[PDB]
This record gives sequence, structure tokens and C-alpha cells, in this order.
Amino acid sequence: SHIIIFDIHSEYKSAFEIDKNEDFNLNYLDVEKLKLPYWLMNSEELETLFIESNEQNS
Amino acid sequence: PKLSNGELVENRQIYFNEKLEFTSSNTSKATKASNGPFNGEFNRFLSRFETKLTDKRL
Repeated sequence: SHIIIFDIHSEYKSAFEIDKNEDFNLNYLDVEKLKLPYWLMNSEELETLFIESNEQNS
Repeated sequence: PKLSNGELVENRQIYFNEKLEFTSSNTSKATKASNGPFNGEFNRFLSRFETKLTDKRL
């Protein structure tokens, strides 16, 4: 069974966090543990991240 | 149009064969170079278009 949850303001962590003896491994990817290599980005997202906005860049 | 290697362009058709490097801009009277009418206006267009060209699911 495969489920993916993109939860802004995380709330469903408790709903699936049953006791450890029940053997239900939960992969809690939070901002601290999240590993997104920036070099995988494409043109649009690279420009959005670095070039920014709010200015007529020279 | 003036090439980087002190060369003028007579016919605007050598662009199709390859990519050319031009001389930088300056305001000195002896060596005066001005930006072209379409200089730097196709930046995002070039980025998106090259993104289209690179991907080969199409």
C-alpha cells in the first residue's frame, strides 16, 4: 500500500502514529529531515529561487 | 553587426549556421558599440525554448 501526503500545517502525523509494537513504520519527512538537492531543479524553478522577483533586474 | 574579432557582418544570415560572439558595448568615440534592437529581450524565451529542445519525450 502506497500513500503520499503533502500536508501544509501537518495534522495527520498523529492519525497514523500507532504504538511501535504494532510494526507500522511511518516515514515522517519534515523540513528538518527533508533532503532536496537544489541541483535537480529545472530552468523555471532555478530562476524563481535565485533570480527572485520584485525588481527590474539590470 | 560587429563580431568580437573585429569583423563586421554584411548579410544577417551567418547566424543560422552557428552561434557567434560579439564585441562588448562601449561609448568611446574611437571604439563605439551600441546594443542591438533585440539585445537581451529573448532571455526567458531562450530559456523556455531551450528547455523544449532539450527534453526528448517529444
